[PDB]
Amino acid sequence: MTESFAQLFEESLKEIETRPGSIVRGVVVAIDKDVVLVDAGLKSESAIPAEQFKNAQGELEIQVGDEVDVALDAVEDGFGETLLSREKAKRHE
Amino acid sequence: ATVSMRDMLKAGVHFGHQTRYWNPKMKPFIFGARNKVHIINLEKTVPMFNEALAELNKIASRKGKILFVGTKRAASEAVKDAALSCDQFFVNHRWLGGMLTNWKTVRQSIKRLKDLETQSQDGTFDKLTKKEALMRTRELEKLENSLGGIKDMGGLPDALFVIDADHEHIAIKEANNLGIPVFAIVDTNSDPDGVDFVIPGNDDAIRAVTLYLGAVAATVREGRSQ
Amino acid sequence: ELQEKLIAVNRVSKTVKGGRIFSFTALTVVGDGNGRVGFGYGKAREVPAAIQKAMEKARRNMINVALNNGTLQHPVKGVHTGSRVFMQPASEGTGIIAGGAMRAVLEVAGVHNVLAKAYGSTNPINVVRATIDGLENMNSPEMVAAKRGKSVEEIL
RNA sequence: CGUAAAGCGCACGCAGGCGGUUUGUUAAGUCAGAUGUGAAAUCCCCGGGCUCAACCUGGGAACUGCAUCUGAUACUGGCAA
RNA sequence: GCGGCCCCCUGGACGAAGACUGACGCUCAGGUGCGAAAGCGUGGGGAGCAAACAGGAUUAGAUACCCUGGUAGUCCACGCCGUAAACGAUGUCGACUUGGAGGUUGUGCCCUUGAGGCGUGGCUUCCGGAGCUAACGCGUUAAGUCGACCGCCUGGGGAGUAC
RNA sequence: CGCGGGGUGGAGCAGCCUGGUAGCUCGUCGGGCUCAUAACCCGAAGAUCGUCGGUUCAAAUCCGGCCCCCGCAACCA
Ligand SMILES: [Mg+2]
Ligand SMILES: [Mg+2]
Ligand SMILES: [Mg+2]
Ligand SMILES: [Mg+2]
Ligand SMILES: [Mg+2]
Ligand SMILES: [Mg+2]
Ligand SMILES: [Mg+2]
Ligand SMILES: [Mg+2]
Ligand SMILES: [Mg+2]
Ligand SMILES: [Mg+2]
Ligand SMILES: [Mg+2]
Ligand SMILES: [Mg+2]
Ligand SMILES: [Mg+2]
Ligand SMILES: [Mg+2]
Ligand SMILES: [Mg+2]
Ligand SMILES: [Mg+2]
Ligand SMILES: [Mg+2]
Ligand SMILES: [Mg+2]
Ligand SMILES: [Mg+2]
Ligand SMILES: [Mg+2]
Ligand SMILES: [Mg+2]
Ligand SMILES: [Mg+2]
Ligand SMILES: [Mg+2]
Ligand SMILES: [Mg+2]
Ligand SMILES: [Mg+2]
Repeated sequence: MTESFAQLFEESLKEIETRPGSIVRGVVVAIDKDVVLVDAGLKSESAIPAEQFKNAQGELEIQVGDEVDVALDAVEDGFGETLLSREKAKRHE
Repeated sequence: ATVSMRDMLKAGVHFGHQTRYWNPKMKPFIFGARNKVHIINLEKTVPMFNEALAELNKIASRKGKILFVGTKRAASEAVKDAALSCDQFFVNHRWLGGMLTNWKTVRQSIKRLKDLETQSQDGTFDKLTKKEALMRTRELEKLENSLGGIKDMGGLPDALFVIDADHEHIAIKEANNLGIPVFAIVDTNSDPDGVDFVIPGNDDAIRAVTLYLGAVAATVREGRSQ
Repeated sequence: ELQEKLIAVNRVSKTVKGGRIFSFTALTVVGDGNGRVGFGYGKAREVPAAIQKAMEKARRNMINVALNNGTLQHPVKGVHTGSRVFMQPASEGTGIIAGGAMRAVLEVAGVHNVLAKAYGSTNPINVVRATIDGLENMNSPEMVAAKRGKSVEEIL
């Protein structure tokens, strides 16, 4: 069954949006003291600083496995790191 | 074992780096470009991935020693855990330039690690003013982090499986100098000239590396179990 | 069984703050006399350490040469930096006719009969590099027939 | 022939050198064969004679050239399109 | 080499689309022309600047650097000169050989949604691969792979001097 | 004292001749393997080449002695 990579890839591009500035729902893969790994469906899971998850009271409001809204800033910062800025996504809110 | 194109696309293998940072050698494996991003061709990946698995299966069936290499913060934990699942060897922190070509020096460091750990464990002494003992334990800890994955390697490995060939170019160069075959996940920005078995795919995503590593560890255990 | 020859030893200097620091270099070539020949450089403070370091380096870094009954397959030209080397096969009993640096490498490799000439700089280090490079870049009737997709006699 | 000696300060341009592609013809270059000649000695090969060798000597090859004749038409030249 | 603005006369280059000629081409000894600055000749002009020169200083000395003046010259017209580190220290012409970031000047297409995106020509700056190089470096504007033609080199000094 | 040959990790053999590099086999300790022992694998340990010297930039090799070993040696009532 030669389901073309061309066919399969057109479908994938229709699912996710790759424009810089789109808010993408991402899964919390791990929560470190300073960074939270958030997958989105791009080249790499983004290490988002925990400082962005701290409320005005300083608490980390997130657990592992939650979907988090992250603003897609850049897919490739020259190092294969997908820069995700959830703090900018709160502007829409 | 066997991985599917659907699974690899799900894993995100097809993504590559920006177009400007590419290596023109990679051109055969590049499907095209979208949004200034190179898209690796998975039709080239799958037969190459299976073709590499066959040779790894063969080596494992000949009691071959496999060295898993990847020191990216992304893949450091995955390579260690995946390598341990199949009773093989790994390097998950900075590759020491000359681990293979200067093995005679690394072996002496292994001897020091073994002797040092014997004292702090078998010798149990630590009755050394409590400051010389403590600093000696620090040295034990330092060597353990550096050489834990190969401390019992004994000799030169029979093959290297490396994540991010461009990042770990040094290890690939030592192997070529010593004739050791290299299996490498090669991103669009990497150089495939030094790799005997090229597996073209994304090398920065934990999902993709886990896909690669799970399959390799599964094939190695099958080759050993035979 | 490996045969080794010292080609040249040289004294170098470093001119440290206190004065000149003298160290020695070696040039050695090892070979099996049957188509395998390597060369090592070797550098040390004393001549014996230098020659020993060179021989060990020369035992590895050894390459294989498609000899033909102690003679070259065909004329070859080898150039490293400023040394250009020409070697052509000769009939049995001619001897090895070549300059000193080329003499050693051809003897040790097993070329019994060769006519050779060195053009350009005759610096021993580069002459040896150039002759080894030329010998490696010399193909044989079987490998050329395999490459060209034919048989030997079809090539003759 | 960037820095070691060595690219005219730059341009136009006569003589000269070189010439995309296709067909026909020619046969100048080129190629093949034959013929004449290329003195003898000398050099080279196989021999012979001085007791050996130097030396002498028989036959051959060579003298890489030139001219004429007869053929070939790939390439180069001429002519025609 | 060319730098305010305007007019007049005039040379080249590039692009798009189409038509036309039908090898009409490349290089070029000698030859001819152009050729910074200084300089020369005739005649003008002369604000500033400034070799020479005058003076004041500095200095062991100061025929210099520094200061105050200042002639030729620098400017115009017409002739001559014909040389520069006249340099990319790289002759002209053609073909071929991975990439990236730009600048400048055309042109085609897509949603111009709003200076966007995607192609395709010319010239140009930087980085760098193979390759080359003695090394430094050059690297599609080559010093890479080649082809045609031309100029020049042959140890340093004597000497780009003598005749 | 005769002549010849040999001596090399604890044992058995290459290495010697041509001067530059110590290898092969058993044993021993440990680990993997095996349910276990054993066999097997990964390692690791163990000679200064009998010793004394000489030569040489440099010796297991080349030179000599001593020390043994092995073999031969015409002569026991
Ligand atoms: Mg010379
Ligand atoms: Mg100079
Ligand atoms: Mg010069
Ligand atoms: Mg010029
Ligand atoms: Mg011209
Ligand atoms: Mg023609
Ligand atoms: Mg003509
Ligand atoms: Mg003719
Ligand atoms: Mg004659
Ligand atoms: Mg006779
Ligand atoms: Mg005769
Ligand atoms: Mg013709
Ligand atoms: Mg013709
Ligand atoms: Mg001229
Ligand atoms: Mg003037
Ligand atoms: Mg005047
Ligand atoms: Mg006047
Ligand atoms: Mg003044
Ligand atoms: Mg000049
Ligand atoms: Mg100029
Ligand atoms: Mg310049
Ligand atoms: Mg010049
Ligand atoms: Mg460059
Ligand atoms: Mg003159
Ligand atoms: Mg002059």
